[PDB]
Amino acid sequence: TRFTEEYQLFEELGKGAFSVVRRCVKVLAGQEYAAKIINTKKLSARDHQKLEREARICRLLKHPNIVRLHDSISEEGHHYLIFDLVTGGELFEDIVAREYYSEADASHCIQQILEAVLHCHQMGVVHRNLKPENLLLASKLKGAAVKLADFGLAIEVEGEQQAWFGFAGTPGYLSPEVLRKDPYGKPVDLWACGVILYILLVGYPPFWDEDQHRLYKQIKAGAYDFPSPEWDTVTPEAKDLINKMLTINPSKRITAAEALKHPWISHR
Amino acid sequence: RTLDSHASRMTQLKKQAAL
Ligand SMILES: Nc1ncnc2c1ncn2[C@@H]1O[C@H](COP(=O)(O)OP(=O)(O)OP(=O)(O)O)[C@@H](O)[C@H]1O
Ligand SMILES: [Mg+2]
Repeated sequence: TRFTEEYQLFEELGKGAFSVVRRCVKVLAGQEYAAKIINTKKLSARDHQKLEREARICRLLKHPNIVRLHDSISEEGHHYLIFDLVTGGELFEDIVAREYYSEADASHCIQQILEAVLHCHQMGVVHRNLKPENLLLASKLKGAAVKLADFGLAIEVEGEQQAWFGFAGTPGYLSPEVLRKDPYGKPVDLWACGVILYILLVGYPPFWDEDQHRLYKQIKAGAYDFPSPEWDTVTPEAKDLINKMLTINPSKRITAAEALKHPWISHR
Repeated sequence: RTLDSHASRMTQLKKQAAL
């Protein structure tokens, strides 16, 4: 079709499983974009459809904290998803690099994420795979803008209707309700936001074990705490939000909207 | 195996594939 007509590729930015992301420019506009190139030829049509579903969802979502999709193109043997360019690498990488975030930075960061989650939810979309690996930083500076990525596992809900949408996500960040093979919805993303905030503050996750069966027994039982010395200095407000995010029953758990009104996010 | 120290627990943080 018309991709190698309008854009021109430069350096590789990352490999995925089936994919390769590369900085590209729209040659008429002179506009930098990130281009995720996928192999049609290595993929059944069932999986062509799985991809055109990802693009459909990404284009309902115009938001300052969500990597916007500008175009989506089928050529012979390749597919091109044109995202906003984000040069500051994964949130994960920058957390490792800085060991942990200050409450002030962690708040500014989780706030932006919650905003993104809220917009997803009010547009009838649940991400089901929130983790710092799927959050790109605008730059590597200390209070940087964070946009949300990969809706490869994102689903469509009708209103607050819960349902069994299958067993999917990342084991660290899975909801009790999903492991328990109960029906679920928007709250699964707020559970993940719980995990991500915790990581953000002290540099490790509230649930971990090398043996996955134990990791799951941990999550189901709401088995997190705030160890010493490092959590002793951290405000009780910060703790409170995490406690309302890692509430084990999903109906008593805090919503994206409730979360954005919490003192620890909206103070002064 | 991690110790009862902040420096130790920070090794529990690795990237994770999906499923
Ligand atoms: N819009 C973008 N701007 C800049 N760099 C990006 C962008 N999207 C992805 N990257 C970089 O390239 C990597 C590619 O992620 P990618 O989504 O391809 O992972 P994957 O292993 O294929 O899994 P999945 O496709 O399901 O997310 C990102 O983690 C990031 O390092
Ligand atoms: Mg990825």
